[PDB]
Amino acid sequence: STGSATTTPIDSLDDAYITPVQIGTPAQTLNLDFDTGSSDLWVFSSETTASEVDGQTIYTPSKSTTAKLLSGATWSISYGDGSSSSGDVYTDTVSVGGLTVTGQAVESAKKVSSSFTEDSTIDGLLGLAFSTLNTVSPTQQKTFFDNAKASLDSPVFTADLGYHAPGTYNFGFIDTTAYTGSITYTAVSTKQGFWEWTSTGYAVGSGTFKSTSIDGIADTGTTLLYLPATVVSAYWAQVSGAKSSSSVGGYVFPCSATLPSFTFGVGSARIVIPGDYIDFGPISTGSSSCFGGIQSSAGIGINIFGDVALKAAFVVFNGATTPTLGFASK
Repeated sequence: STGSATTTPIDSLDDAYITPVQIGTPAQTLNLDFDTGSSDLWVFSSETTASEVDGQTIYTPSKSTTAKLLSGATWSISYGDGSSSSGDVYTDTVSVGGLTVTGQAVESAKKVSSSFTEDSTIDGLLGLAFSTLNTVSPTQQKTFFDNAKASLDSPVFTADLGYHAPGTYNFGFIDTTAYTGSITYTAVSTKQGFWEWTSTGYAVGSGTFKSTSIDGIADTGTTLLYLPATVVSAYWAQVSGAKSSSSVGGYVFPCSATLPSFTFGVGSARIVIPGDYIDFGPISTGSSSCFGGIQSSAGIGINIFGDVALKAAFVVFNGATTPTLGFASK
């Protein structure tokens, strides 16, 4: 089997992407944030504290003839930005782009943090990291991909995120029309539960490539590119007036700037992030100070190849017995 679904930016900055997901019988379609940096599929629901729902579409398990309470199971998750959610668990039929999993754990939120409430466009998360990170207790549950894998034509999914435009998540096949040149595959460590790999270096604009190993994660659920302070300083030094602002929480730059590109290495291959992908717009409405899309990972404790990086590539998440990651230009 295969599946193919369009993923759409939630706003004009590509702050996140949402993908429609069918849950239950009859189908209830929710728009979920596909997140290769976590492993829980959770949704706003009829169980979510009423004051914490503000415009989201909810899953109502009592209206699904295939929903079953997973007795005694609870979940609770916190993300790197301090947001959180928790609740109980159902199993139900879940379909993405025509690919169907029966008995998928659907984690129903009883509580969500304010940031979720305040974002009406995201109805929940669909985790695509390794199932070892799943938070369900006392019996850990599998991700949608883990459950689908054996049925897929090939045990892979691909992320093809758009810049200020829709893109595609495919399951079970590689669309050879969706990228240019060849796909370069690179090793993955699953030791921390992530799609963790080592970039071979970087360049800023038309500058020379610096060969250096950068261990980090491929994370569709993180907006920005978080890299070591040395690398980030080298990038922003090429933008007149750019500075790190403790009050804003990262590098800012004059909105009048033209940003240089940023290249990252995948083995001997190179992925080029155009400068415009690194512009996250005014820090507050009407400001002429703009927020940068490349930020320091210092104090996160991990480098993150988030959407800024991934949207410059066609990315293969290869879930073979020994997982690997592939990157192609597009």
